[PDB]
Amino acid sequence: DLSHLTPCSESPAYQAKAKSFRNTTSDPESGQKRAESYAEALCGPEGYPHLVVDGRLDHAGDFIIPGLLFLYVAGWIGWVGRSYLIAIREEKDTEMKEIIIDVPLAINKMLFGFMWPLQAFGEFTSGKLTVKDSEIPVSPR
Amino acid sequence: IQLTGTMPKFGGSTGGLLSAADREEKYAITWTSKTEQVFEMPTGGAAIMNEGENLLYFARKEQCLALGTQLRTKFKPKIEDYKIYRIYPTGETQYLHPADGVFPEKVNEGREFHGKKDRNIGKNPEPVTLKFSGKTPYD
Amino acid sequence: IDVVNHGGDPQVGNLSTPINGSAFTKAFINALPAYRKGLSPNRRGLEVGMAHGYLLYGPFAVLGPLRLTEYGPTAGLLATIGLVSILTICLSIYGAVGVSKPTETLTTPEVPMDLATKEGWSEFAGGFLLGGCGGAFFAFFLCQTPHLQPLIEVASNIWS
Amino acid sequence: SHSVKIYDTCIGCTQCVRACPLDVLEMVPWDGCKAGQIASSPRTEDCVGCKRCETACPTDFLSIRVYLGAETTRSMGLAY
Amino acid sequence: KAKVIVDKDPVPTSFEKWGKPGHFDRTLARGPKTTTWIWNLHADAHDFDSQTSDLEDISRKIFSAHFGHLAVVFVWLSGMYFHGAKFSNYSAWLADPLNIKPSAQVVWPVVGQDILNADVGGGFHGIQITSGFFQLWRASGITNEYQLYCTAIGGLVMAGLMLFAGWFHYHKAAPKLEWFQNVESMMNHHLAGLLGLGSLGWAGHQIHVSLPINKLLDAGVAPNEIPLPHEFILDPAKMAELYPSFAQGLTPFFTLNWGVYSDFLTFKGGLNPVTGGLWLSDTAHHHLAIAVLFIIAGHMYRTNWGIGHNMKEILEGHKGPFTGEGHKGLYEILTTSWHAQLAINLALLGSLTIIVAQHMYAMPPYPYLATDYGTQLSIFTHHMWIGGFLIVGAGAHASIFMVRDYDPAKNVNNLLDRVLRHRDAIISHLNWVCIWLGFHSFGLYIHNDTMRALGRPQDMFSDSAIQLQPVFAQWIQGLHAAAAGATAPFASAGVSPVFGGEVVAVGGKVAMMPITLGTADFMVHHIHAFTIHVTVLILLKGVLYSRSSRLIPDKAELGFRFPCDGPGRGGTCQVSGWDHVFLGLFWMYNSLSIVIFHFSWKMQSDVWGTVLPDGSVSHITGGNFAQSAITINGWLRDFLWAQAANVINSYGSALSAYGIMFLAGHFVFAFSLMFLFSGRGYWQELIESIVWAHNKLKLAPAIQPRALSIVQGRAVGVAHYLLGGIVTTWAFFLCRILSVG
Amino acid sequence: AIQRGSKVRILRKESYWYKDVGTVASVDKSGILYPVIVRFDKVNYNGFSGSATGVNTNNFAEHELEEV
Amino acid sequence: QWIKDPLNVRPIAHAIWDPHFGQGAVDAFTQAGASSPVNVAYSGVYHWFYTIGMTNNQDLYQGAVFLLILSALF
Ligand code: CLA
Ligand code: CLA
Ligand code: CLA
Ligand code: CLA
Ligand SMILES: CC1=C(/C=C/C(C)=C/C=C/C(C)=C/C=C/C=C(C)/C=C/C=C(C)/C=C/C2=C(C)CCCC2(C)C)C(C)(C)CCC1
Ligand code: SF4
Ligand code: SF4
Ligand code: SF4
Repeated sequence: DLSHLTPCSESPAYQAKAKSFRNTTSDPESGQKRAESYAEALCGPEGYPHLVVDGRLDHAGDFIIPGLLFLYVAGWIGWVGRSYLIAIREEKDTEMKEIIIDVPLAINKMLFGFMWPLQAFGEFTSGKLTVKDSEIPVSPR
Repeated sequence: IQLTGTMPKFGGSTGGLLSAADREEKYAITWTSKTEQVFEMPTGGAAIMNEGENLLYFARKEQCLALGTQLRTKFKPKIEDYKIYRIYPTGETQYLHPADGVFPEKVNEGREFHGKKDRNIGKNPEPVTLKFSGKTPYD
Repeated sequence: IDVVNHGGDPQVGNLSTPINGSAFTKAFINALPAYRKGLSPNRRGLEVGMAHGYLLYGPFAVLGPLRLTEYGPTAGLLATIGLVSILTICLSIYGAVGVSKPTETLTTPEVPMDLATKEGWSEFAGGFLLGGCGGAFFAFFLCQTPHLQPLIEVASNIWS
Repeated sequence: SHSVKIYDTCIGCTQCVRACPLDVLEMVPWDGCKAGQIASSPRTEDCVGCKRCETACPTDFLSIRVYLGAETTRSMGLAY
Repeated sequence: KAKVIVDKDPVPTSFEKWGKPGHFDRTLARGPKTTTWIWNLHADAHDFDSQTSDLEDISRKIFSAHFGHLAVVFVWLSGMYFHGAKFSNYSAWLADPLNIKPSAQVVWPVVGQDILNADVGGGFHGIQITSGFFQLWRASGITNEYQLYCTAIGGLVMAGLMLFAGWFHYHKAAPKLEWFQNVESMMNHHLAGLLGLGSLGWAGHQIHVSLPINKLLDAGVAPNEIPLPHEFILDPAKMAELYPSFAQGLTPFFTLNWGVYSDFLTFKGGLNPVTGGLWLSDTAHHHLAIAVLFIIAGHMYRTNWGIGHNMKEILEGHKGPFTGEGHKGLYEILTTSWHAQLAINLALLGSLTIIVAQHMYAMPPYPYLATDYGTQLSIFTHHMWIGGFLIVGAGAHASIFMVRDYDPAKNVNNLLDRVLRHRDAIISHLNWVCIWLGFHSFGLYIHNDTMRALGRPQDMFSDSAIQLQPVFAQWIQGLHAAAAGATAPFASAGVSPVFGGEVVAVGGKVAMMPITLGTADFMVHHIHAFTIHVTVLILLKGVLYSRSSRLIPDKAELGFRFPCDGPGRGGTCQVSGWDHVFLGLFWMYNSLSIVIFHFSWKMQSDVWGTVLPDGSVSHITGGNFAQSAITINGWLRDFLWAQAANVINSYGSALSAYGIMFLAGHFVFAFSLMFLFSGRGYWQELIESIVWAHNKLKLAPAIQPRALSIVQGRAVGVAHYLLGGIVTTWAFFLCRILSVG
Repeated sequence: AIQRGSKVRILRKESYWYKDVGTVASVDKSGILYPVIVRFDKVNYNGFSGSATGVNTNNFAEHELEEV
Repeated sequence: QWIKDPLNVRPIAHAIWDPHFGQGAVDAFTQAGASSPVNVAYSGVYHWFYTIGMTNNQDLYQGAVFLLILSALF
C-alpha cells in the first residue's frame, strides 16, 4: 500500500518546496501550475514526486499511458521504416534510394503508418513478417 | 658467385647495415641499367643508379624487394633484370629471388607444389581431434 | 666540401660526422681504457672502475638521507660500494651468459679481442670491482680528511 | 617460420604473388583451375606474416591462408 | 613574369552533381554497397589531391574553398557583432565596466534553462561571455550598439561577397596554375598589401577613432555624451582640444618632425592605470611601426620589374659544409606541393597563436581585460588549444607531403635528403631527450610525492627544501625589469608588470603583478619542455619515417592513411604517418592541459586577487603554488579537487550549464575509450549478430552495415577523447573563474 | 538444372552468403573443381580497411549449391 | 588489547620496517596503541578469530604453526 510514500499534498516536505518552484516557461505562474499538478503524485521524505511502476490504476499515468503512447509511436517509426525498406527491395536499384531517400514513397509510408498494429498482426498471422530459418544467412559455428 | 658489382653513388645514411649484417646475414641486389637515373633507397634518401650494373647491400630481404619493386614499377626504362642474393658472414652466397630466371607471378614449369592443400579450407580437422600431439589443424 | 662523409662504406648505417669520427673522437675513444690497444682486462676494468667509483661519490655523499648528518660521507661511501658491487654482479652475469665480439663502428674500427671471451669479461669485472672500491674509498678519504674542503661546499649549496 | 597454405578454391588470379613483399609465393601449373595455375609457397621461411596475400585474395574465404607460427629473425623482419 | 591569366567558365554551375554524392572520387562513385562508403564520403571530401591528379584543378579547388571558409568566418563574426548589437548589455557595460559582467547571449525560457540567464548587472539577464568581444569593442572606440549592428550588416555583406567570389573563381573565371606558382607577387601583396596595409589602416583607425574616444572614456565622460568618431574627423577642433599636436597638420610627418607627434604616438610601455590595458597610443604607434616594416618587407621579392629577389637564389646561395648542396629543390617543393606549404603555415600559425596567448595575458591589449579574469583565462586557454591543434596538423601535413608529394629525383643531397638519411640519429636523440626530460621533470614530482608522504619535507625539491631555482629565467626577468631607462631609454615603463615593478591594479582587483619564478615554476617548465618534446618526437617520427623504415621499407606505397601492414614482423600496428598524428593529438592534449593548468594555478595563486586597502594583495587561492605545485598530490588536492568545488556546486544556479558540460565532457572522455581500446573485429561480429535479427524480420538494409574502419575507429576515439577532455577543462575553468573572478 | 541466370542458394558454410541466393553468371564445362561462377547482390568483406568496395562473385561446385 | 575493547582498539595487521621513513611517517604510523610503525588491519581476521574461539596470542601461534605443518604436508 506504500505507507512510506505519502501523497504530496499531505506531505509536509513537498509544501516547503512548492513555494520555491521556479518558473520554466515565460508564463509567470508556471511554478504554481507545476506545484498544483505534482500534488497528486506520491512524495517521499525529500518532498519530490515518485512514480510507482506496477501497472495499477490511479498510478497508470506514471508509466502505462506514457508507455503505451511510446509503444504506438515507436511501432509507427519501426513499421514505416520496415515498410520503406521492404518496398525499395524488389526494384533493382536499392542502394541509391537507400542513400538518397525516395520522398514520395516515404510520405505515403509515413501518413499511412498510423495503422501499424493492424498491419503487424496481419503480417504476423500471414507469416510474411518473420523469415524462416532456412532462407536467412547464418554465420559458421 | 662473388658478386661483381659497383655500388650506386650514395652519400651514406643511418638506415643501412647494422651489426647483425656482418654477423648473421645480409642481402644484396644487383641490377643492370642502360641509363643514369635517381632512385629512393629503403635505407633512406635518394641515390644514383650509375651507368651499367649495380650492387647494393641491405639488412633484410624486404628492403631488397622494396627496391626491386621500385626498379620494376615507376621507372620508364622498366628494369626487370635484378637478382637478389643472401650473403652469410662465412662467405656463402645463396641466389634467392628469380630462382627460375622468371618472376614468380609468371607461371613456369619445373616448380613443384608447396603448401598446397587438396581440400577446402572449411574442410579442416578440428583441434579436439589433434589434442596432445605436435600436429596442428592446418597439416 | 663534405665534412659529413660515410666511413668508407656508404651502405653501412652510420655517418662519419665531426662528432662521430673526425680526428679528435677517433683518438680519446680509441685511447680510453675500453678500446686502448695495449691494455689487458683487469687493467681496463681497473681504470674504468676507478673513474666510476670516483665520480659516483658525488650524488651519494652530498645527496642522500644522511647528507645533513656527520654520517653522510660514510653513508655515501657505503652506497657507492653497494652500487659498485651491484654493477660488478651485473658485469659478472653478463660475462657468465656468454659475450660476443664487441660492435665495430666508425669511431672504433678495432675493438678489444680480449673482451670477446667470457674469461676476459671476468677479468674486466674483477678489475671493475677493485677499481670501484678503490675509487670510492679514495674519494671518501679526500672528501673526509680536511672535513670541510669548501669545494664540497660548492654543489651542496646548489643541492641544498 | 609461418605456414602459408594454399587451398583448392584458387582461381589463379596471381594477386597473392604480386601482393607478397618477400617473394614467398609463386605460380605453379595446375590442372584444377580455369587459369591453369595455383599459388605455392616454397620459401615460406621468409614469410613475415603481413597477410597482404590474404588481403588480395578474391575468394569468399581465402584460398591462401597464413598461419603465424614460430618466430625467427626473418619472421620479425629485423634489420638488427 | 607575374600576370593574370584565367580560364573562362571551366566548371558549369548545375545542381546535378549535388544529388550525386561521391562524385569527386572514382571509388566513391560506384554506389554505397557498405556503410564504409558513407565515412569515406566525408574522409575524402576535402582531399583534393586524391580526387584529381592535376595540380591546377587542385589549386583552383583550394582557392575557391578559401573563399567559402572566409564566408563562414565572416558569418560567425557578423553573428558576434549582431549578438553584441541586439542581445547584449554592451551599452550598460560601457557605463560601469567594473561592476557589470559582459553578457552577449540570452537563453530562451522553454524549459528550466531560464536559470542560465545570469544576473550580470544593469537589469540584464544572460550568459556571462568570456570571449573578450566587449573589451575589443571598447578598444575599437565602439560606443553604441548601432555601430555593432552596422558591423554585423557589413559582415553579412562581406560573407555574401566571399561566397560570390568563391563561385566566381571556380565557375566563371578560374586562375591557371602559373597564377599560383608566382609566390613572389603573392608574398609581396600579403606582406605590404595585407599585413602592412591592414596594420596601417588599423593604425589610422586607432589614431582617429580609438584614441580620442578611449581618452574621453578614461577621462570620465559617459559614452552617450561622447561624440561620434566622424565629427572627430569632420571637426578637427574637437580632435585637437585633446592631444593638442593635431593643431599642426600632416607636414611634420612629411618634414620628418615626428617628435611633435609624441603626445599621441608614445612608447610608454606599461599598462594604463585607469583601465589595466595597454596604452592605445602604444598600440597605434606599434601598428604604424609594423605597418612601415611590413610595407618595406613587401618590396623584397621580384614580381614583374627586375628589382627584388626570386626566393630561389636565396635558397641556392644558402649551403654549407655540413649540408653541401643546400636548399636546392626547396623552392620546387614549396611551389608544387600544397601540403608542404600547409605544414609550414600551420606550424607557424599554431606557434603564433601560442605566442598570442602568452602575450595577451602579460600585456593585456584591451581596457578592463586583465580585471575580468574569466576573459583572460578563456582567451589564453582557447589560443593554446587552437595553436597546439594547428601544430599537430602541421605534423600531419608534413607526413602527407612525404608520401604523396615528395619526389626523390628533385631531392638529391639537399637538406631534406640528408634529414631522411640521418633520421635515425634525429629520432634517437629526440627519444633520449624525451626520456631525460620525463625522468628529470616528472621524477622530481614523484620524489616530492614520496618525501612528502614519508614525512621528509627537507628531502624534497622545494624552496624550503633542496632548491631548483630557475636562475636563467630570473636573470632574464631582472634584465627586463631594468630594461626601461637602461637598454630601452625612451620607455616610461617595462613591457609588462610580469618581470618586475609594482602591482598594477584596477578597481579593487589586480590587473597584473610580478610573477616570481621558483622551484615549482622550474619543475613545471621542465614538464612543459618534456611534453612539447614528446609531441615533437611523435610528430617528427611520423614525418621522417613516413616513407620507409627498417620495419616496413615499402611504406610510401601504402599511403599516408592506412591502419597497418599486418600482424607480421611482430605486428605492424599504427605504423602510418596518420597514426603518429593520432598519438600526437593525445600528447598535445597532455601538453596543453599542463600548460593551462600551470597558467590557471600560477595566476590565481600569485597574480590574480584583490587589493587590500593596506596595500597587500590577497590572491584567489592564497599563494599555494610555491609549496603544492611541486607534488602530484598538491596538483590533485589544491588545484583539481579544491577549484572544482565551484563546478560541482553550480547546480541550481546560473553556472549549472558548466556543471552539466563538466559531466558531459567526462562522459565523452569515457566514451572515447570504447573506440580507443577495442578493435574492429569485435564490432564487425557484433554487427553480424544484429544483421541476422534484422534479416529475421525483413529489416536488411541495402547499404550493408560495417564496423568503422581501424583508422576511423582511432579517429573517432581521439576526437571523442579530445572533445571530452577539452569540454571538461573548459567547464571547470569557466565555472571556477566565473565564481572567484 | 544449374544454368546461367538461375537463382541458387549457397551450401558452403564458410562463405559470406551461406544460405543466401545469388544468380549464376557462367558454368565452366572443363574439368575444374569449382566451375559455377555465382554473382550476388551483397558484397563480401574482402578489401583493405576503409575500402568501400568488395567482391560479389565466386566459383562454387555442383554439390555446394541448390536450385530454388 | 583488541579483545578487551573491540569497538575502540584498531586491529594491527603487521609492523612496518621501512628504511625510507622520516620522523613524520614514523610518528604518523605509530598507531593503535603501538610503540612502532604498524599497519591497521582491514581484512578483519581479528573479528573472525575472536568469534571462532581465539583468545590469546598463543592460540594464534599454535594455529600458525599448525598451518605451517599443513602447508608442508600439502
Ligand atoms: C527500419 C528501421 C529499424 C527497425 C525497425 C529496427 C528494428 C530492430 N532493431 Mg535496429 N537499428 C536500425 C534500424 C532499425 N532497427 C539502425 C538505423 C541502426 C543503427 C543505429 C540499428 C541498430 C541496431 C542495434 C545496435 C540493435 C538493433 C536492434 C533492433 C531490434 C529491437 C529494437 C531496438 O533495439 O531498437 C534500437 C534501435 C536503434 C538503436 C536505432 C534505430 C534508429 C531508427 C529509430 C530507425 C528508424 C529510422 C530509420 C533510420 C529511417 C526510417 C525509414 C524512413 C525513410 C521511412 C529490432 C529487430 C537490437 C536487436 O538486435 O534486437 C533483437 C540491437 O541490438 N538495431
Ligand atoms: C578556431 C579559430 C579561432 C577562433 C574561433 C578565434 C576566436 C577568438 N579570437 Mg582568435 N586567433 C586564432 C584562432 C581563433 N580565434 C588564430 C589562428 C590566431 C592567430 C592569427 C588568432 C589570434 C587572435 C588575436 C591576436 C586575438 C584573437 C581574438 C579572438 C577573440 C575575439 C575575436 C575577435 O573579433 O578578435 C578580433 C581581434 C583582432 C582583429 C586582432 C587580430 C589581429 C592580428 C594580430 C593580425 C593577424 C593577421 C593575419 C590574419 C595573420 C597572419 C599570420 C602571419 C604569421 C602571416 C575570440 C575568442 C582577440 C581576443 O582575444 O580579444 C579578447 C585578439 O586580440 N585571436
Ligand atoms: C588550415 C587547416 C587545415 C586544412 C584545410 C587541412 C586540410 C586537410 N586535412 Mg587536416 N589537419 C589540420 C588542419 C587542416 N587540415 C589540423 C588542425 C589537424 C589536426 C587534428 C589536421 C590533421 C589531419 C589529418 C590527420 C588528416 C588531415 C587531412 C585533411 C584533408 C582532407 C580533410 C577531410 O576531408 O576531412 C574532413 C573530416 C572532417 C571534417 C571530420 C572532422 C571531425 C571533427 C573532429 C569534428 C569537429 C570538432 C567539433 C568542435 C566537435 C563538435 C561536436 C558536436 C557537433 C556534437 C585536407 C588536405 C586528411 C588527409 O589528407 O587524408 C589523406 C588526414 O587524414 N588533416
Ligand atoms: C601516466 C601515464 C603514462 C606514462 C607513465 C607514460 C610513459 C611514457 N610515455 Mg606515454 N602515453 C600515455 C600514458 C603514459 N605514458 C598514453 C595515454 C598514450 C597516448 C596514446 C601514450 C603514448 C605515448 C607515445 C606515443 C610516446 C609515449 C612515450 C612515453 C615515455 C616518455 C619517456 C619518459 O618520460 O620516460 C621517463 C618515465 C616516466 C616519467 C614515467 C614515470 C617513471 C618514474 C619517473 C621513475 C620510476 C621508476 C622506478 C624508480 C623503477 C624502480 C621500481 C622497481 C620496482 C622496478 C614514457 C615511458 C614516448 C616514448 O617512449 O619516447 C620517449 C612516446 O613516443 N607515450
Ligand atoms: C678530460 C676530458 C673530458 C672528461 C672529463 C671527465 C669525465 C672527467 C672525469 C674525471 C674522473 C672521474 C676522474 C677520476 C679520478 C680517479 C682517481 C684519481 C682514482 C684513483 C683511486 C685510487 C688511487 C685509489 C686507491 C686505493 C685503492 C686502489 C685500493 C685501496 C684503497 C685506496 C683508496 C688507497 C671530457 C669528456 C669533458 C672531454 C674533454 C676532456
Ligand atoms: S603473409 Fe606477407 S610475406 Fe607471407 S606470403 Fe603473405 S604476403 Fe607474403
Ligand atoms: S590471391 Fe588467392 S585466388 Fe588469387 S591466385 Fe592467390 S591464392 Fe589464388
Ligand atoms: S590488430 Fe588491427 S591494426 Fe593491428 S595488425 Fe591486426 S589488423 Fe592491423
